[PDB]
Amino acid sequence: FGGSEDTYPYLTGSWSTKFGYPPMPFDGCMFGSRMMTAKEAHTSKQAKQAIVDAPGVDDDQWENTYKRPTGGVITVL
Amino acid sequence: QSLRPLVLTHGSLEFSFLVPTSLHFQAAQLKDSFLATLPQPTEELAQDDEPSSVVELVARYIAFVAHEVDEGDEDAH
Amino acid sequence: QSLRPLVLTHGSLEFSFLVPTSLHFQAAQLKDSFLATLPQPTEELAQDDEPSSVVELVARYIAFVAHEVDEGDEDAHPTNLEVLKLILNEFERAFMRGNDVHAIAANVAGITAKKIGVVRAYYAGRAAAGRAPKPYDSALFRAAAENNVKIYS
Amino acid sequence: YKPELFDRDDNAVQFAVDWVKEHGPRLVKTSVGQTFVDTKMSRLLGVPPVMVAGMTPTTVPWDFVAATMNAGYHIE
Ligand SMILES: Cc1cc2nc3c(=O)[nH]c(=O)nc-3n(C[C@H](O)[C@H](O)[C@H](O)COP(=O)(O)O)c2cc1C
Repeated sequence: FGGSEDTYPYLTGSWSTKFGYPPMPFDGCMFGSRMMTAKEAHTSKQAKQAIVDAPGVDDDQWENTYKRPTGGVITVL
Repeated sequence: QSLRPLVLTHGSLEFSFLVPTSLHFQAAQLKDSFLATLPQPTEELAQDDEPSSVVELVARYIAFVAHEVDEGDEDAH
Repeated sequence: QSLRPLVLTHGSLEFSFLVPTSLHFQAAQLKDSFLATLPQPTEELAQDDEPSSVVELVARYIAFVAHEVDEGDEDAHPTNLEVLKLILNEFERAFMRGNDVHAIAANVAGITAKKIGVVRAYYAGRAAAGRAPKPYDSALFRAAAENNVKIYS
Repeated sequence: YKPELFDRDDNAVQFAVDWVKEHGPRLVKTSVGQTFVDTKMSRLLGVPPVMVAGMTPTTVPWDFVAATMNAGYHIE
């Protein structure tokens, strides 16, 4: 998550209808990667820059991290 | 109006009885002290000079009671 | 004029009873041969498919008596129909408290089997004294006709 | 089961819950005119049901954490 627009659906219970199931509300939402570029975060300047500059990827090809430099993030051990 | 189930129970032979409601504890008493006159029951179906049939359970009881009639037990004759 | 203390005694559970002076040995007899129908008492407070509560001592007795009504024991049919009426009343009095036998069987020691044992002990003495269940509607269908709930089949 | 069709107590009727009814988001306002997206989370914690999760590098320093709680939000 990175906004209220995508958050909203789960915050509602509407996401779950797309999967042929009744509405399933969440009691809130959680933010991690998003806040990294907050000016009151210690994330270095050019770092925060390079963070934004990562072109995200949809839930579609998220698993592609395991094999490729998908978006701006890769997976590593 | 007046029916009271009295059972003569022993080992493997029983006899059922019909008693007036009124005279049911006099008949309970004679039955009670009479089932002590007999020796510990035998599941081998007989004892020497103790009951052998159901015809003997009643016969033994008839003489038991008739003895306590001629016995000097007053107020209960 | 007519009061006679009848006790249903067993292991660690008892039930007291009020009987007409007249019909007190018919009720003593059904009680007597009924306390032999049960297996040797258990001070461990339960046996498998034997009494589990005091609600089961009366239930087991209601079906015991109601069975000897429909059983071919003659000359003694009028008197058994009376022991029956008393146990039925004493049961709907204290145990069911007006409520149906099913929702009051739903609160006894769970074997998922003895909960059935009480519910049939009832409709055995219910029909052995010829009474047809009073047309109540459940809190469910009541609130269904009161359009709170929509019941499908 | 069976006994749920023949009961006389008023409490004897059950309603299967719709999580939308039970856990659906809501809005509410304070005696000083704040607005809170009402959820089990926000009502528990006592703040907006949006929360910054604890993250080693960035969520470690006492600034970002106390500054984010001063901004009225739940952070780890
Ligand atoms: C730099 C970084 C450090 C993290 N440290 C922790 C941690 O110490 N304990 C934990 O339970 N999750 C940790 N997480 C993951 C988050 O708690 C959270 O579950 C996740 O980041 C949310 O996914 P998102 O980044 O796509 O919003 C960390 C994530 C990042 C990017």
